[PDB]
Amino acid sequence: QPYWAAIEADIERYLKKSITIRPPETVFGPMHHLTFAAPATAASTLCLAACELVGGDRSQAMAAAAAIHLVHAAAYVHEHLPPAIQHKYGPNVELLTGDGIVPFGFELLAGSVDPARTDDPDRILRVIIEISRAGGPEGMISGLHREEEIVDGNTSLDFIEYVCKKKYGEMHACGAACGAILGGAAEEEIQKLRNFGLYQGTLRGMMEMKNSHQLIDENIIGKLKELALEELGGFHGKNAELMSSLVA
Amino acid sequence: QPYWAAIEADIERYLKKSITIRPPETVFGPMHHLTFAAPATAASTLCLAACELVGGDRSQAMAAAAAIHLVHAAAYVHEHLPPAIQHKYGPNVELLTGDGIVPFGFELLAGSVDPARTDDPDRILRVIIEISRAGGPEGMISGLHREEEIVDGNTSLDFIEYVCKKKYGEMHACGAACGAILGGAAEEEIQKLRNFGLYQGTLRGMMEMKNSHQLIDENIIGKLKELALEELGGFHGKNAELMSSLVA
Amino acid sequence: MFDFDGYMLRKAKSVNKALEAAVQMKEPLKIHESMRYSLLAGGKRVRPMLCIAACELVGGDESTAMPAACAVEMIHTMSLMHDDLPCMDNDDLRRGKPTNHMAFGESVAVLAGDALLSFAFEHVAAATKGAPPERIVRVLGELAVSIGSEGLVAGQVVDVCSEGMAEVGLDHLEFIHHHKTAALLQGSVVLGAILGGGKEEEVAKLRKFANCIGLLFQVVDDILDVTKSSKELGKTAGKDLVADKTTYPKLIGVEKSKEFADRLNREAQEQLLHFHPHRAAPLIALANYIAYRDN
Amino acid sequence: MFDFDGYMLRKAKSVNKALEAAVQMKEPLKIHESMRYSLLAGGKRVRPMLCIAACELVGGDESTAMPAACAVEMIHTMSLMHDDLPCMDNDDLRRGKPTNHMAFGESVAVLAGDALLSFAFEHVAAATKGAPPERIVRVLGELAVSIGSEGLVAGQVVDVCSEGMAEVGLDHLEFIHHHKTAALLQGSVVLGAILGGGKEEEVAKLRKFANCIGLLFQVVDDILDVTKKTTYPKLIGVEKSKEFADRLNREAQEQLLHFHPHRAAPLIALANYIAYRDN
Ligand SMILES: C=C(C)CCOP(=O)(O)OP(=O)(O)O
Ligand SMILES: CC(C)=CCSP(=O)(O)OP(=O)(O)O
Ligand SMILES: [Mg+2]
Ligand SMILES: [Mg+2]
Repeated sequence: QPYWAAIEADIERYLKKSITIRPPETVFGPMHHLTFAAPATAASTLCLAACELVGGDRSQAMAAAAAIHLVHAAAYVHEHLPPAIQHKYGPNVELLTGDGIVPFGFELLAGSVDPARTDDPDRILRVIIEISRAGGPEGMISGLHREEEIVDGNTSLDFIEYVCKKKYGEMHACGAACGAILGGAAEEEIQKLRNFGLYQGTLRGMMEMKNSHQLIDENIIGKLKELALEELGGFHGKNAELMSSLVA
Repeated sequence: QPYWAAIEADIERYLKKSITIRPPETVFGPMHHLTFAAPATAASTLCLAACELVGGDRSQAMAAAAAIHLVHAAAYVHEHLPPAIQHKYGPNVELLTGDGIVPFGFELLAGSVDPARTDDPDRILRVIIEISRAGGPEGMISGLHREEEIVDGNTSLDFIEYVCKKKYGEMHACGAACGAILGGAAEEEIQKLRNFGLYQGTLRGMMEMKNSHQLIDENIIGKLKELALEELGGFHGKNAELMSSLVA
Repeated sequence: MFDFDGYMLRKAKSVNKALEAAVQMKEPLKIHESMRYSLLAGGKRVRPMLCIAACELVGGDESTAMPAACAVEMIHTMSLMHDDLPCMDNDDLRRGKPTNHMAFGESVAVLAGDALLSFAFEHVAAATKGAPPERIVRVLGELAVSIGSEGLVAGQVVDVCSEGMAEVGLDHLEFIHHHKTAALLQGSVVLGAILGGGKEEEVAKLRKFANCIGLLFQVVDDILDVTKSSKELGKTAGKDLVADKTTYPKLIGVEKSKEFADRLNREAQEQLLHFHPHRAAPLIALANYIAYRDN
Repeated sequence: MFDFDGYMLRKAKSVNKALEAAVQMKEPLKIHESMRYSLLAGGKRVRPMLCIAACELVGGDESTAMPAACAVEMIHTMSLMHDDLPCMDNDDLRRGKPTNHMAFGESVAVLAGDALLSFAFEHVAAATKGAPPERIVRVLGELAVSIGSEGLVAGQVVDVCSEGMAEVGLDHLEFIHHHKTAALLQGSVVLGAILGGGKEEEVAKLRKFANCIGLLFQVVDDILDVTKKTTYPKLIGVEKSKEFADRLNREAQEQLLHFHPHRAAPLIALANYIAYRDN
């Protein structure tokens, strides 16, 4: 656990020295509170792990991991208006703050281009494309949208699994993929991590939905774990046996 | 347009020598009737025109053009499956015949391998892949399916135009691309005619949807013609003037 | 000793693993959902196993035959989806659950079915590995022929055109049995025999063999219908009585029909005396299961 | 003599043709249809024009700025989509038709607008050609800063949190106008100036120009309403506000003197139009 917890904390610290509450407090108060009230996401974590699994420096993926957390954060806020529970801020301030969170993710990335590293520009452009895609209409939004069609004890597992593949999967694959890219890995190893990511997040999403749909056949969590690990073969490093953690 | 009519007739004659009514009449009668009571499709002609426009001979894509027509005939028969009017055949026989037309199409292709032409096996395999896909769940069927969601004077032109891209487009793109393949064109050429076909077929589909939902902004016919030609440039030949006619 | 049970257990599992992998959920979600609803609902998977067994018999191995094994099962599944429709048998139960058109409506049922037919060819043509192109095209052609106007479909059409009269010809009936069920069993056996590299005479002998267990298959199915309940069969049963539809038990009772079954199974196994008894064991076990299955 | 009308028509037609191409129908059909419903509804297309014009002003050409011009239009669309929602202005109509949530449901409108925002970055980053990677990255970063917490959004949030107090100060009002309207005009002009290879001091001059017409627009709107809730006329009177208008206009055009008067014609025509508009 120390490894994963210390990755999450590095990401929190970084977001914290980046998102500083200040006048106009009416704007950064909500930007700060909504960003840290959103559950953390394994897609950010997976970003740093993959980066390190392929040889690169955690610091090479921090902005990407931060950015993925923010994109996830905004979608979460937008998901949870209507007033289901208790909000610190009104529906309008939250809608508008989600709209400000995603852009800040891209700002962080663009501002991280070290100009003494000949290779930054290209890798970062690529990552911006991957993160904007995973978060757009063909990825996550595709999933937030089909979610609407679910009916507690009526809709099938097959359907639920696909909502999980779009809502969470696409974002985990983007995370592992981006870590690979920031780390300088080869196309072959990016593809593998991307796939690994996809399953892991699909599975992670099936759990967030275990708590409602109790129909979840133990065989589905099994086919995913298995598809995940099949993916990590050919690859090695402790993260090659530590990556196989959230499939146990 | 003399040239097209001849292409039309050559396709018809081949079909005719291929689909012979033989005992059991109860099975081949309907197979023969439905196959020719189906409106002819420019997807089939496009196939030969594209083969000739790239350098091969018409005979090089007769089987594909024929298989293309059959795939569209079955979808047509399956599109009209209630007792809406007294059709010449009952609903079960028509549904079954449709199921028998599709495979016959793959039988023609298969049996059309000339072991004298070293490169046939591969060209034909790829044509079977392209044809089974355009006809599959992600092509024409996507179209037949969403067509159901239309409420004439309530659904947008954007929705109508996408059902037209899936229901007619995909098959036309397939025809054009299968002719390029059979005529040994190069990958750049194929993609171009493929795209040419998608626009052409969408626009054509807009003509058969004009006969009811007539609030078609004449600029939707406009952009399609225009996108079709912007596609044909870079190509030269008689058919390059003739294909161009198919749209302007 | 040959442990048939364990064997079918192992092949079934492999085929179900490949099937689920081949047909994934993707947009349009309903077409794909309805395809997976019927395809992974799980049946005996006799055809996929006939295909793999035939490939392994002539020396080939399972993974070159798997996409073809999947393809015949998809074609099989689409013929049930179409068969169950209101304009056909109008049945409400299949494979333990509501028929497709009851779960998704008529249209998605027709379409989901045609998509399977299409994907069967795309799947064999793009995923088969370990075989040369001329071979894969030959196989696709045999698949075509077995399922269309000279095959499955011909048997189906003639069958619905025979429910018109109570006046049942003795061999307007064999024509229906050889095309309705035997044709696709032969197709399964041949795709795998050819894929495994079987020589022509081996292919021809397997073809003749599939024709016997194929005629057998339909005979046993006609028996179970009038001797089993819907819950047991997983489908609406006994409707052969409430439909002027000629079956063997109707034409010669159940005892002469069972008698005819063993005669068919014995002839089946006689045909495999062609191969070494060791190579033959899976097919023989499969001939017996097709003959004594309780569902 | 520069025909501004025709000019505006040519650019709009170019932009609409590219937006149409960049945002197509595909599953999920409703998210995409909602995006098109609002994005291709047609408009003056002032922001994509400013982007393109700024790029041709410094010597670059249209095709290079097009994806960024498309991007700023998408962000402007998403801002309107959100503003029309029930938890905001709660409007029933916009730009000639039912609002997006009325036509597709609140949930689809929120998501479609989110889809627009992120696709803006995907599109500028993957489709821009004729520019080096660090240049494209600098631009994505500029787009970011202009739409977020120190831009468009901060303007909207401070505005919404001001609807409570019937009484308001002048520099609170100017803060809303600069972030609400000007920030995206500046971003538009800068993505283009930077994509066309503009030198840093040409960029700076275009930024000033963008802030002035931006501010100018609001100040004129406030004047029209009155000479036909806190506003300029109430804080400093109409005479002084009109004065202020002319001063902003004057400062905008001063920024453009650095450039070929021929390339600047549209931007000068535009500043003068925002300033003397009958409505
Ligand atoms: C008797 C015929 C012609 C078809 C039913 O086949 P099956 O009985 O093989 O059924 P499944 O196991 O696939 O469900
Ligand atoms: C052979 C084909 C295509 C379908 C099965 S014919 P059938 O209706 O006798 O079989 P079922 O009882 O419905 O299983
Ligand atoms: Mg039947
Ligand atoms: Mg039946």
